Amino acid sequence: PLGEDDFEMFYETWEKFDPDATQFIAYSRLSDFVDTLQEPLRIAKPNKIKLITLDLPMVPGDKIHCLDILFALTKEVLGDSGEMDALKQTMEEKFMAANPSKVSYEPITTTLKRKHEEVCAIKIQRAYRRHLLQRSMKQASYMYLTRAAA
Amino acid sequence: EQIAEFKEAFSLFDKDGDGTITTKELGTVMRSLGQNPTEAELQDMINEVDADGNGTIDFPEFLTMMARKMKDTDSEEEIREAFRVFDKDGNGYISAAELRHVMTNLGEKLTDEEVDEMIREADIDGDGQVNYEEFVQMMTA
Ligand SMILES: [Ca+2]
Ligand SMILES: [Ca+2]
Ligand SMILES: [Ca+2]
Ligand SMILES: [Ca+2]
Repeated sequence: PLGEDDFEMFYETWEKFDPDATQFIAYSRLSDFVDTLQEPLRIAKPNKIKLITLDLPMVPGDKIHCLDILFALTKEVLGDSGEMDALKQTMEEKFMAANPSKVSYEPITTTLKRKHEEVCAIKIQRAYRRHLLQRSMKQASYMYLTRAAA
Repeated sequence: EQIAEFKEAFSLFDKDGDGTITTKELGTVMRSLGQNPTEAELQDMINEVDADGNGTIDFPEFLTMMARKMKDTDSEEEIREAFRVFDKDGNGYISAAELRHVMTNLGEKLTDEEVDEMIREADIDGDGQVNYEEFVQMMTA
């Protein structure tokens, strides 16, 4: 049921989650945004996995641009037409010059990437910590073993 | 034992949610992450965890694979990927900054002193940087 009203409604509740008109949202805040959304564009409340799969790009730090969210929500409901891809590019230029605030043009991270990094990181911290316990344990027992022998 | 979290992982590689993982879905996820697999490579990957010759992978087979990796083998191939991820700029060395930045991420609040000891014991060469060889040695045994 895509319509004229939905687009004003997406741009409306943007002020609810961003009154300051930053055009960027903290990734953690995003999940609730899409939950409290218009019926066609809405994504069901358990939506962390979808957000991850969407790969919305995030600028430093953990800030996703207004448009990326928008087009990704539409091209979820709608097919990925060439015109949309072209349309967003034209819109991007309009938004940047329009924005009074100035920031770097490119963001180096996306949600999919971020999730792999968090996974890979846990694995390393988990391993590092376990390796440490073993060394301590080995050192304590050996010390006790030699001391007892003495 | 709790399988609560492994379902999230299965969902990531299932785009349509048909309860199975094809080559194409798996390849899609790899490419997005920064790696190009050959078409043949995707097939072999699928085969290893493919018990019933189906050619795709549902939660049983996926669960078995997770269980097999449950032991903390910490294989070099698994580690190699982590290095690739943390080496943000691709120069073959992990600078302190890169690793230090990883600590901020949620997995564990490694203290700055703990992170410094990680770098001290790993940087054999003595050039403020972890290469692949030092990183592997640090994480092996
Ligand atoms: Ca599937
Ligand atoms: Ca199968
Ligand atoms: Ca580097
Ligand atoms: Ca070095």
